[PDB]
Amino acid sequence: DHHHHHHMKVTIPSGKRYYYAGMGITTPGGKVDIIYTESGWFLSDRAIGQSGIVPVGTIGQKISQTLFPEMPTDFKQLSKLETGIHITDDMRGKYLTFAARAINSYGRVGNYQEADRIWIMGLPVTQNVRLHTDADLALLKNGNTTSLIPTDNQLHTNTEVRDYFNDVVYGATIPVLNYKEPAINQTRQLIALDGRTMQFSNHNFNNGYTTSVLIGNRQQTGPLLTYKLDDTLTWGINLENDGRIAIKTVDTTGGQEYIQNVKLDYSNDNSIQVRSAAKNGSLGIEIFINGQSVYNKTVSLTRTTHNISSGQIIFGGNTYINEFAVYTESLNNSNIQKLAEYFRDKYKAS
Ligand SMILES: [Ca+2]
Ligand code: NA
Ligand code: NA
Ligand code: NA
Repeated sequence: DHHHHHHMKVTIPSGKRYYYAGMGITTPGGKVDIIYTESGWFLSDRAIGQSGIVPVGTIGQKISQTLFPEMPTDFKQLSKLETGIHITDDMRGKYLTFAARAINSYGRVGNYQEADRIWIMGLPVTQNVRLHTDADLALLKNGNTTSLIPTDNQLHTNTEVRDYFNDVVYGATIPVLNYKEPAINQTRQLIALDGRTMQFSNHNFNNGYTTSVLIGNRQQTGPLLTYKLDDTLTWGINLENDGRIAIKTVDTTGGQEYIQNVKLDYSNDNSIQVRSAAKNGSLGIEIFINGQSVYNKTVSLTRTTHNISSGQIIFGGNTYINEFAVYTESLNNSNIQKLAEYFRDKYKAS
């Protein structure tokens, strides 16, 4: 007396490990290769059950304490068909999966076998994205093999971090940590530059730009975000330990002032968004902290004329960055608020 195991290949040919909403994406269809099968598409809840816990993104596969949704109890059936799924806004921050199960001669239903899972990015505004990095998707890299970052609250420099919008691997050394956050009873990741920088070149600051950043709930200091407008003119945001924010303009051919009435509470996460565009030969800059617009000033380009057509965006400091996006648009108020709401609720279960 013995038992045979029979095989199924369950895939999404050409499918990716993540997609954005708001971009007109429809996934490729699923495929099952084999007595009978039942297949379909499933979408996770926003609370992973036993007070459910919030799901967090990955493009890797299960050292790590991250909790991932379990099939089938943490999922709802989206389709009984195999054809591809049109991504909708309601799917953001959830896992989408194609799965199939075998049924035997006696009607007995096996366990679901999944294709590679799809994380639907939380980012609610995709128009004009130039760079997008979610620290939760960073992986550990040893040689050419990647794996999940261990939940040890240590800065690892053997990492792989991308601009996920264009699917480009960053070459800079980017330390990342993974830790269990008690406020959410779930892990998350933070880019921890520790004084290093991430330097992005060829940015035309005459045109509309928005840089949106979510920083973590730890004390931080240093030059979180700097715009190197040209070879001699620089504008930057500097964090202090007390939570005050210093804005500095340096013209090596400026000034320094604190944002008025602003004290970041590092007990919480905080979002900082900067929108800018040139007008009348000066660069106008507006800063939103947690969705409120605290600072709205202009930087003179003539006081000798500064050509800001090929500047740099530089992240730095002793900071903890959970997510950032750079847009080649000065986003309107509605979109600034959509981003602020997303950043506030990224780790809220529901
Ligand atoms: Ca089987
Ligand atoms: Na994401
Ligand atoms: Na590691
Ligand atoms: Na729910």
